[PDB]
Amino acid sequence: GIVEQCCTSICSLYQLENYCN
Amino acid sequence: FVNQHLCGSHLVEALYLVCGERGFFYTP
Amino acid sequence: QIVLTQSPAIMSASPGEKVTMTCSASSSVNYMYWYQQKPGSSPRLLIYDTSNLASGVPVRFSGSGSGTSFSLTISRMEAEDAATYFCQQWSSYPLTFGAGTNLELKRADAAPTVSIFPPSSEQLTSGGASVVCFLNNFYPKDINVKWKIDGSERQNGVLNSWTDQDSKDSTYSMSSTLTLTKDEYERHNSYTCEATHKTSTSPIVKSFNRN
Amino acid sequence: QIVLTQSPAIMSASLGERVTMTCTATSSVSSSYFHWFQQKPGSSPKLWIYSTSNLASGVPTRFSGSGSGTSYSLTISGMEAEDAATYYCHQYHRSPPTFGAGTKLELKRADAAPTVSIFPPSSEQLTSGGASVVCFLNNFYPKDINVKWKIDGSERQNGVLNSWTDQDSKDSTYSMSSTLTLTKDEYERHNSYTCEATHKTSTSPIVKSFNRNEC
Amino acid sequence: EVRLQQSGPELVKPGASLKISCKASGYTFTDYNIHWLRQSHSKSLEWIGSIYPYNGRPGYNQKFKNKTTLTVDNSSSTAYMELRGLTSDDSAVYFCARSRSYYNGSRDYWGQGTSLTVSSAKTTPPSVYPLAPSMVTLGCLVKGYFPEPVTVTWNSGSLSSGVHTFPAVLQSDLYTLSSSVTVPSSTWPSETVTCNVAHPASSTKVDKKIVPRD
Amino acid sequence: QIQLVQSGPELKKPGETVKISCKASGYTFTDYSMHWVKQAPGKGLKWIGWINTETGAPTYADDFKGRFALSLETSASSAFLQINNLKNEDTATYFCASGIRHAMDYWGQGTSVTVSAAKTTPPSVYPLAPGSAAQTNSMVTLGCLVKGYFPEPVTVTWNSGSLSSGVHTFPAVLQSDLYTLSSSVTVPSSTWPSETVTCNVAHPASSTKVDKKIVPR
Repeated sequence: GIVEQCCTSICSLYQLENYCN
Repeated sequence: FVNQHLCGSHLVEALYLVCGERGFFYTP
Repeated sequence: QIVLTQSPAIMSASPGEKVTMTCSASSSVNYMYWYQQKPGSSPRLLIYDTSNLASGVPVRFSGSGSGTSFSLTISRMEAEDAATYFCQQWSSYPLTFGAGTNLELKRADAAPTVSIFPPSSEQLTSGGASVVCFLNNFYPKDINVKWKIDGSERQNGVLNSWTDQDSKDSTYSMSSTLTLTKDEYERHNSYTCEATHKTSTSPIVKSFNRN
Repeated sequence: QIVLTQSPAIMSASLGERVTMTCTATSSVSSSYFHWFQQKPGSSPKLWIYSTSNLASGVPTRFSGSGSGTSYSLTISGMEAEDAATYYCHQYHRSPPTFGAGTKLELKRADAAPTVSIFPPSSEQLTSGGASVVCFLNNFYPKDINVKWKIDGSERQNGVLNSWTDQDSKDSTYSMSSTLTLTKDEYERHNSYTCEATHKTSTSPIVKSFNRNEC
Repeated sequence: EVRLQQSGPELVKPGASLKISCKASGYTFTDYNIHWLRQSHSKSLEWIGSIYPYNGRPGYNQKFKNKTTLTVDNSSSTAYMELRGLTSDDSAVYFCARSRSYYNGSRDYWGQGTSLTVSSAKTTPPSVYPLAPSMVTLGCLVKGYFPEPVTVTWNSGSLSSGVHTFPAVLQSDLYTLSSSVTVPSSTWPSETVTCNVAHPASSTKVDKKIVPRD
Repeated sequence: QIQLVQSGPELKKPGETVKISCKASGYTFTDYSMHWVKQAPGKGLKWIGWINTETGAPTYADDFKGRFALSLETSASSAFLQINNLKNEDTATYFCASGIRHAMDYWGQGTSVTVSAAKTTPPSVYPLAPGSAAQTNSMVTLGCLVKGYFPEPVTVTWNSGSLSSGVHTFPAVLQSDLYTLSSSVTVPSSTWPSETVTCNVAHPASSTKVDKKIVPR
């Protein structure tokens, strides 16, 4: 809501793999 | 998703594609 | 896995009231969607990501909610807003939808026009006999039909088919068809079509005898 | 990956004039990911205009951004002295973010002729084993200038080092020094060393020379 | 303008297979996901799965993972969904949906719908039976026909006000519906009132005049 | 308040490795990302990469993949840029940019590294005077050449700062792993060589402070 990261900037494929469980 | 701004539910769409059946977390 | 329980399933409102629906989830949901579907049309997006309004939709629609409870609110009810409204979560996969909230427009109560019809001779010669009982133009949609054969009630062979709310008088119509064979139809004499409605404490009865 | 082509790379304007620069991309760019940065010599770049037309907290209202798709522009209503800097356009889309070539905004003034001064290498440097010929070009406008080093009539290009100064805060003039560094052996093989300066202020190039045949 | 075009209505037999297309236009087909949905009864929406047209990687729901295959065509900018082992429980209307636009996107896009019907029945013409007992309400019985739908008119369309054609019902692997009409008592039986039904699947155009009984 | 402080200037040799820092303050460092932009000497701006402060996963541009790494420190709320096998083309100013509301908002300082044959050498100062038979006008121009010093900078004053006007100190130019700077002064003919004119150069890196007197001929 008050904070976002991959929305302001652009996350690559490797940065999305770091959000996985 | 190739170099795009993932805002809101768009973040959930890509994390389901990248992580696949492994699950993910984004909030908080 | 998340179960979306919409409440109420059916609700009425006159063109001018303030409509408020609710969609609850089994677990915590971050982003919630809202769709509007009319019979014969694709669902139109109304609210995406819990509170963001879509394009083309009038500003009278508003979405709210957080965590496990959500809601869709219409400021001023309009005539074109009569449809079914669904809720859909996009927080966790797989994507799940709600049960749906059918929104009908409110009008004055009306008594159903009960009309029973004996099976035609062209159908009897073919080897069957179906008794059709019409219930045209009534309000609300809640109604009951009981088939009584020679005083005894029967439930097997009864087929019901309701129509959508009319676009002009906003009245409902339902047809109850009791399908019997020629032998079973000729074994009795009195056939009664009972109709129980809220508009009258006495059920409207229409009968006929094969004299 | 999309290339931001700023035009003009260098431009001058007097006080009160309407300055307008342009930034052009190779593909379509959304207005939410186009910005403008103002950088002054000796300072970090600052966000001047974000989201095409929104001014930052601190920018004067004389600045205004516009544009859509592939063409954008930054416009200054009344040019002021503090608006002299370099302006970059920024993007954010299908590829790592790209920056513009930059538009160096300078203050406009009357043209001035450079004060040419050639200097022979000092005797203290010759004893050390080197010989550098320094030629000064002080106070001229615009910054565009040409320097030709002629040794015994023949021009030489190797060993020339040029250094321009920023636009002055008082007279708004430029200054540059051209130094031709040679060794003691190469310097003693010739006699006349001329520093030719071609400028817009005169069709005849200003020449300053010296000869080792003296006393 | 982003438009998603699907295939026409499909009627197949149980146990067979079928593939459904979804043509896209008005946007970069490779960038946005393509979701597939199933509309069974008028008040249910089940998410089948998604697919990324860039590399063709799909994501299936565990309920439909066994009997659904999502393919894609980058050249024709078309998404496809093939269903195997179709039963009567799979007879529904299927939709293909595109996600909303990025950042400033406040509009998604849904297809026009693909009506799927799994039934082993054959084409059967409808059997018409007249229904007769201030305002006298009549009727017209349409029983035993396949497949859907069927249009019903009264007096070739001149009797339009006060009619109620009811939805069909699955009666013994066949469809059956009724249509009512309310005309003044001075019109019937003083004038001719005829119900006209038309089954285009069997080229059946049968008219039945309503006469009083004894 | 929002403030980004970078590490001091760095001095490295070709092939070495430098690691600069960028400390954030006035906001939640882990909630907003951090970017890095390089600026060649007097050239344009070039993007390097950015770090996911919520996680730590970094990315880099095509021209910076390999020899460029990006780390963090949640305890100190700072980011780090490390360059491996420094080349002569790596001599530039490296900026760290934040990203609270928009991409690369609120920058900070800027660390400039110099990749060259490090050798703290004192500056060689040579006086510049007109020739013995040079023409004498109303204003005579004197100079003072500073050649072969490393690293930056050098402070040049004329007559202990009393000569302020007519001074034009040009920026240094790095060539052959050494800096070279020149300065000129314009004085009336009635003041030189009648009055002594000296150029005072200072190189605090080598603790060198010279006073060169401009003698005619």
